[PDB]
Amino acid sequence: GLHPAVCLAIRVNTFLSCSQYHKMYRTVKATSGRQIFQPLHTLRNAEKELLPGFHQFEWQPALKNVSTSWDVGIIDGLSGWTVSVDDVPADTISRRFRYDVALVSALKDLEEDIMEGLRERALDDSMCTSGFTVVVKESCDGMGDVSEKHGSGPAVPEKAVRFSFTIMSISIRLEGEDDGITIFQEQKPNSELSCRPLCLMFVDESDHETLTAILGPVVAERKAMMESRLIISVGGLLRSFRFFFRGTGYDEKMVREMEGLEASGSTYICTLCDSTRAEASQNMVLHSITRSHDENLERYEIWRKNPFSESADELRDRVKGVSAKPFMETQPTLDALHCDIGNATEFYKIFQDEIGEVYQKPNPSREERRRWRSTLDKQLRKKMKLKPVMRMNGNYARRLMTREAVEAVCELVPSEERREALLKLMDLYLQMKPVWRSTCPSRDCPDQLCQYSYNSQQFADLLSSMFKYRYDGKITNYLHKTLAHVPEIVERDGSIGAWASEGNESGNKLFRRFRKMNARQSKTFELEDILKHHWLYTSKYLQKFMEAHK
Amino acid sequence: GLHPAVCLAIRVNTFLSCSQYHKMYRTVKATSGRQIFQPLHTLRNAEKELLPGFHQFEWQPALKNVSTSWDVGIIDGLSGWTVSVDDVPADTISRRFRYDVALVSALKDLEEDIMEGLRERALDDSMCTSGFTVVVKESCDGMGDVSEKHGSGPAVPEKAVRFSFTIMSISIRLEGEDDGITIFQEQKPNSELSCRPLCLMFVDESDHETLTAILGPVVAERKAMMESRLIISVGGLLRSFRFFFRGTGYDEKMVREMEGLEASGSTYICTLCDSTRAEASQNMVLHSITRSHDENLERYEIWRKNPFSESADELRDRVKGVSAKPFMETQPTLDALHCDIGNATEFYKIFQDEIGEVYQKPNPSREERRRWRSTLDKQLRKKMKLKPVMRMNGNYARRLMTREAVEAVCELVPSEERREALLKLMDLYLQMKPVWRSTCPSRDCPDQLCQYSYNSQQFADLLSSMFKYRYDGKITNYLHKTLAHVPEIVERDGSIGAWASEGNESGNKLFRRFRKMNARQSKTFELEDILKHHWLYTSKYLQKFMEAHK
Amino acid sequence: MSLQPLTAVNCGSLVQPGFSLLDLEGDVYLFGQKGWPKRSCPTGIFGVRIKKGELKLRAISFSNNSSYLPPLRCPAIAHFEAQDGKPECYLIHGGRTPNNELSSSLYMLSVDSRGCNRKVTLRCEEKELVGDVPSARYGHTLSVINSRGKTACVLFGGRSYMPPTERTTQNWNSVVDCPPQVYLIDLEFGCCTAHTLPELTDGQSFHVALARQDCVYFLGGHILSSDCRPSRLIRLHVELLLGSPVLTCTILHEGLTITSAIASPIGYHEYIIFGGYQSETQKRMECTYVGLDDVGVHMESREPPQWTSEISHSRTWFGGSLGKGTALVAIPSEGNPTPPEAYHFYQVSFQ
Amino acid sequence: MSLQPLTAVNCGSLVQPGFSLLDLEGDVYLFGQKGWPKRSCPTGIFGVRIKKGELKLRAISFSNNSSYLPPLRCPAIAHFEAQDGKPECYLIHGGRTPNNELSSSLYMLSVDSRGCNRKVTLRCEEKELVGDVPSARYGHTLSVINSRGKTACVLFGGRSYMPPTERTTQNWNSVVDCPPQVYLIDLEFGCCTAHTLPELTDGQSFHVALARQDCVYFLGGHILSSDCRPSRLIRLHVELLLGSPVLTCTILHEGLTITSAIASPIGYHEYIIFGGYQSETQKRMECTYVGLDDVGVHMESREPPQWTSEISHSRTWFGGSLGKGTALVAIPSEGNPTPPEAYHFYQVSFQ
DNA sequence: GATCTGGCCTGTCTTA
DNA sequence: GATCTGGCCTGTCTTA
DNA sequence: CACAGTGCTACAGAC
DNA sequence: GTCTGTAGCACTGTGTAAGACAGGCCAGATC
DNA sequence: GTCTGTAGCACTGTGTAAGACAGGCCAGATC
DNA sequence: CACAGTGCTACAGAC
Ligand SMILES: [Ca+2]
Ligand SMILES: [Ca+2]
Ligand SMILES: [Ca+2]
Ligand SMILES: [Ca+2]
Ligand SMILES: [Zn+2]
Ligand SMILES: [Zn+2]
Repeated sequence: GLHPAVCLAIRVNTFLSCSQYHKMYRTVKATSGRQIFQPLHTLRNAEKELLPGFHQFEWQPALKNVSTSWDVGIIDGLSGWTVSVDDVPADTISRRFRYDVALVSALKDLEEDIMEGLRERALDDSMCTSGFTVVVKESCDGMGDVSEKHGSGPAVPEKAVRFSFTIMSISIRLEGEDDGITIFQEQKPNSELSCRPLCLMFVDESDHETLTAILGPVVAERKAMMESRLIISVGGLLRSFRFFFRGTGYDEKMVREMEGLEASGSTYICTLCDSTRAEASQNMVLHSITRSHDENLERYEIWRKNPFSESADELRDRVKGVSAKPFMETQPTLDALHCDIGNATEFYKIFQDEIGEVYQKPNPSREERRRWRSTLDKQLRKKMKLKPVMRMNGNYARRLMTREAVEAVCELVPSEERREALLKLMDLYLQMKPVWRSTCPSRDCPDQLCQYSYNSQQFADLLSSMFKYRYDGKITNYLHKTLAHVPEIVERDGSIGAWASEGNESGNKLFRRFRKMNARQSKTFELEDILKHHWLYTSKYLQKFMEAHK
Repeated sequence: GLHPAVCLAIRVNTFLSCSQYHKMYRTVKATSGRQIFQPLHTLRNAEKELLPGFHQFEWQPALKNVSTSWDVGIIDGLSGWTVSVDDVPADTISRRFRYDVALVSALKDLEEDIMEGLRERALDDSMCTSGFTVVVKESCDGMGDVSEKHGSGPAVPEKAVRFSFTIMSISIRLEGEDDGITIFQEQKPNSELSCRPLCLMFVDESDHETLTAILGPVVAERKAMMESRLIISVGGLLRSFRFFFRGTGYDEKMVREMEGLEASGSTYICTLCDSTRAEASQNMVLHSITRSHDENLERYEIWRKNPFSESADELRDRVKGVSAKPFMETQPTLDALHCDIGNATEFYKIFQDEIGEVYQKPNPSREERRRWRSTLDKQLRKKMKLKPVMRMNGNYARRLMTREAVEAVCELVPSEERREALLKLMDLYLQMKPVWRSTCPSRDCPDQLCQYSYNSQQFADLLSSMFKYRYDGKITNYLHKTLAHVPEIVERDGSIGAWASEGNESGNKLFRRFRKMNARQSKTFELEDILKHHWLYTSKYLQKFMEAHK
Repeated sequence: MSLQPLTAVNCGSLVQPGFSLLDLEGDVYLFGQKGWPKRSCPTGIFGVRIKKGELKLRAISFSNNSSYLPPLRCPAIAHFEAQDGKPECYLIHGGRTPNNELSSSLYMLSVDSRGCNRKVTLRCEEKELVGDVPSARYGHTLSVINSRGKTACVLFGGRSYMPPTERTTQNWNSVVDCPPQVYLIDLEFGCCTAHTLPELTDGQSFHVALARQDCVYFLGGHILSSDCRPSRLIRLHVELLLGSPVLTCTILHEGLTITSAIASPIGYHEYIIFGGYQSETQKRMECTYVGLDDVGVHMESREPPQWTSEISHSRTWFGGSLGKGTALVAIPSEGNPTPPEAYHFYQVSFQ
Repeated sequence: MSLQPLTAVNCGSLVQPGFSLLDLEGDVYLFGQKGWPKRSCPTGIFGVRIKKGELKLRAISFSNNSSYLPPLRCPAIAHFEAQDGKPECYLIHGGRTPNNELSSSLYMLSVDSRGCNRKVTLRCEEKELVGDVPSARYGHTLSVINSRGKTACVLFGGRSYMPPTERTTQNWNSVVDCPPQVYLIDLEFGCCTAHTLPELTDGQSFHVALARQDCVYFLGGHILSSDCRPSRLIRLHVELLLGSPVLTCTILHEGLTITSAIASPIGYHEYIIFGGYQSETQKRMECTYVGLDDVGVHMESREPPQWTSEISHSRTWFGGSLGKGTALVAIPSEGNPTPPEAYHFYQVSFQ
């Protein structure tokens, strides 16, 4: 027949229901068998290797306020809620891996590609085992409209929050000098195939209470983890890794939550900057990134202690929009996806107002505005082959901003100066878009990158000149973020799109197909099973078997 | 090495995507292969047999207004709409099999089971081959919230209508003498495993113009087909079938809307009877089924032609509320599923009113309405382990109907004789339910069947006794239908609920998965390949292989 | 020459892509509606009142002695003017039933009573047709004519479903232009004479007919055989004598190419053709003026009301004439979720 | 005795299962909004007004002098009445914030200015505490005592999170009763003394404290170690004598078994205890009246208002006392689609 | 002044 | 008579 | 410059 | 000269509910 | 004495938008 | 008395 690993991957990775699989096994076995596939209890017994709580490890130095037991599998994330009626309810169900263990397993799964990258380097083996550096992109994103199960309890809200990480790179430093030396780098970080779920909850993003209860332990894990280095026995030899954690993958509403910022249409628009709406309307293209964790924490202590007995209206100016204590650090970085969606829906709005003559007659009614939307969408479908939309998905946001789509909505606006204007605007946008959305603009799109600031300059000048009526005292968060802090970001990182929300976000699709086909399904067990099965979906060891060396 | 048929059954029966499948084939073939599974192109010419437009057949006498070509496969159901701008636009995509061809393929696929039934009977197979009778339950039910695709054209509504059938039985009569003689009888008609799609459309149920344009051809071949008997070459010999078409699976609204009735809450409740609302208030258990196709047709010709020249009110009284010409013929029978849901929601409302004291204070405030809902659903979660619903699925109807579920509510109502009364009611209901739910009560549950009239009498008396305030001039359609015409139709069809909408409806779940896993995916081809792939899911030939013979 | 944007107020689910507008005795009633009539107004015919931009639809109730009508889609309307003994008539035949069929029966619809407060009962009367009956058809045209001095009627055009012998469930929904024979229908009695046309070697549809003084002008319409939209206009002239209603005809050199046109009367006999489709894609914007005199038809283009870019870009449009040089148009609309109103409206007027 | 339903009008999303009502100078102010304060009302505190069944929440505004407070969930409130220097104070300590940590910092909340129009500004003064600090804890209680004639405060009870040795990210979210050492906090200065007594074997939680005239009676709380709900009532008697605050205690024969009780003052020192709970499963319906005097505390049950079947059947319930023998109770409500308002309310009143 | 009939709002019911 | 605050209600915006 | 598909048709490569 | 695997083709599904701010003005307390 | 297949366990997903009828009453037009 | 699952654990049967 075949080895149970190949069998397992050929189950996990083609999405076969266990009962579906076993159905097939019985069939191939009975008819002309000489059974090929391996039975279920021997896949399950081939399983325990790939999940966490298996490979032994040790941390130097020992981790702060964390158990030293390395065998722990899927843990109910409630994490000791005493469920006393007298206290806050235990309502929410969750399951999570103990973060460090999820890590070492995730990573020892890369032992293959790390040793093969090491041999590509032709690098020394016995020497320089310990100088490693590991960079982990983590992401947390919520999901609504999830029905629930009748079940025995406890009562729980509809919406579900999926906290996940992915290993972006791993590199080496020793002996010294030599920058640091990449070994492994995720080739398609936006694939579902690489995103590792860690915590699964049923929670609404809105309630902060249970979100911080269940993600609290996780944070103490990272924070207590940064200082230590991990010691893993791999390729026969124990080796010490340093982990550098960048949370890059959040939507801004949730960034604003985790950092105590007021949200999301607030006068203080920038997560990374202190400018108000008006001051960001005046000078668009010139800004300097300030906001980060440590200063947000000191900022809150000012808002609370308030040593200058200053009044609220003005106090909020002095702390510059921080009303709450941030419970997590996220790197000061933009998200690519909702940037693309935010700008796309913007130009959808400008087009719409531009059909009708907005700047001649400044005060349109509900009805002319609804009618403008009707001719706009009718035209887009008629030529660009794009149906009208409920909400702007980034996929309609990619077919919306192209020169073709603009030139199909150029036919609409009678004024021949305006066609010039919005047409040239859109070309400015296509010139600056790849800058943030490509993986490493330093290579793929260098000449757009070097021209970005100047390019955004003609853009903002073009808005504040011709379109000003719409931009005078109001600018979307994203236009500002994208016309201001991107050169600074790619200088600091070098990449934006690679850190985008996709891999978290896109993985939600899997979650839905795992709450239906591979669920248990009852309230108690079922998160455990979605989570396990996710972890397998996303492991490399299985996916290596896909090509089968072509 | 599997036979390509067996492999194909593995594919469509375990829901494997072509690309998912071919993934599996490549993987098993590369590792240890010795490839087992058969390649794609050999499956694609493997099922040419199992689809329609393959086996040769002919009708005698030759069918009216239908072509004689038997090779026609999936046809675009627009069926020659000239799609000129000037005419009524063609906004709908559809695909359908030519009905007769779909039939002979269904039956040529039952060839196996009818030959093994004929042998089991020890009825000589070669002799007495011409006297067969085939009874086909057809069902048509629509589905909302199906998102359109960007695509090219044409513009099409969201809602989608799935028109199907299933072969209930096939039997024999000749030489003469005895009755007719069952051979094959569907053992689980309510399985989605046997529901054969025929016509797939994107149409809103509401617009009649398009629904009748597309289903118009289909009906014409039914009513041209009832007359002529079929000739198939099966078991080696030429044999002839009569077809008896029962449409039983329509839900109430659509029955009414294809029958020209006034839906759904109109004064004339019974689809099978002429009773008005208040007339069916006073008298309940005594009714006689009248409404039938030819009668509604003549009744329209009266409503239109109008020889007696009554005013609108009196005219609508004289035709008992037939305002429109029905086109399709539909059997006078009662759907089981929506009956179950309609009764459950009525008792849900009675509970709500017994939580509060409705008959003590007749005019309840709205705030207390909501308050009663909230304590009721609190109760049903604490006991019975149920969670509130917006629209009530029948599965919450099966947990609500039981007596021990009435027990958690009996604890809510302070009054003692009420608490006894509704408990008694619910036991009356459990006693009469199996009659119309079970497949064949003539055997499975005879004593409930014989006692049903007396049992319903008991019930309605109880209603008009303690509940009259709720029932004075108003009775839900299904309560009336179920307390009035059930004993009659069970005597007539012999059984009910075997004829339920269930076997159609369930299949909708497949239409959702088959529009994602196995869709093409683009507007043009998408219905074509869902429909094909559905048909293959339905075929017996494959499911036989998937049994693996114990 | 201008257009006011119109709100459909409540209940814009009624209007449908073909429909008809009956202007008789002041107010105009809409006719035909999506699907079968609903109990809200079972008659199927609504009064239309347009006030301060609002388009309001009202239920109309028939007289006890009248037949009830199916909501036809695209019938041939002929508005028969006041004279002995009984004005005012609308001859409706025969359209397409919402349950999809062609009805070959001819209705005479008219006014009965009012108000007592602003309510008009109407009466519908089927007419038995002695014949030699017209084949059931749609998009054909029908018009009233008076000769010396008696009055008869002229029916021609339209399509019909494939011949019932040749109609296959795959070709069922196909449709062909019915043959080119005119039917002279006396209003009473029910005698329908079918007449061949040496000049018309083809049938057509959607051809707007304008009838004055015992002569009937058929403006260009879509022919389905060669798929051409003839510029040639076709006039005919009907001779009613005892007892033979012999019929002549003639071709006119040059005329407008139009399909599904809206003829809105203005002057005595001067209608403006309001437009329709010129080709299978492009829709005629130009608004055109038509007088009819015994010399011939006098045709002058007129400066069309400037169209909002929405209707200038609309895939399709339709409407009807409220008469008095006033008319209504309707633009399908998209969005998400549903508007709900599938149609925006606009009101156009002359002078 | 009576209760009547309350509609929460707009903005019922503010209330969370623990919360606190501050009754001072007439109107009472809700405290401990759900989540972090929204810039609709950044202060965090709401005046509440109940008029004709409607429960309206108004946005308070702090004085510039004040520190701003996080929305603590389940703190120890001790109302300190009016006397020199600066009446009248609500001592809030320390609860737990909308992130999960325990404040362990005492705040003093007072009224400031009015109106102009029905407006009340407040001021929050956090006070530094040197010691011998109280361990960060929640659900403990705090009370105001005056011995000859100096006024000090008594702080005891409550859970806290597991100490940072046994603290583990799998047990991180567990709690435990913090040890039984009363803390005497002078209002000013910030000196916190920690004493322990042999009579107190264990720590409690949610134990309702009553305080009059240098004596403090703790009703039975909920002990987490042995999971009992003591029917032992606890009393202690402190007197402050230069330079030590000497302290004594006694157990009582009989005390109530209820946790999470609502004490609504009615008389001079007489309160009506509603009670949250008899046992872990089953909530207390019974209503009780509790007076206290120098001899001792005297208990009399009074007939509880007849509860609608909803609140009699609700698994959990909470609230606060508006004072003046008037109080509020709150019932979670399951419904679909979401109400959205999560909590029905009822107003209850004595005599 | 004061009907009538609509018209909408509200109101609920009954189906999906 | 006429403020001020609070009110909703609306009229928007921006993010999801 | 998201990414893994989604089935079928042609169009090349393989004994 | 059949068999076999892969690129064309156009397109999906996962991105989904709240809050902030500004102006009006009517209600209602304060004098 | 390991290996293997099947029944316990509780529960899902497909049942998801319109219309009818009743009473009041304000608007609004005759008269 | 819908019906095919949904994964795991015990509990029997098989060389
Ligand atoms: Ca989100
Ligand atoms: Ca999401
Ligand atoms: Ca339906
Ligand atoms: Ca359905
Ligand atoms: Zn900024
Ligand atoms: Zn009946």
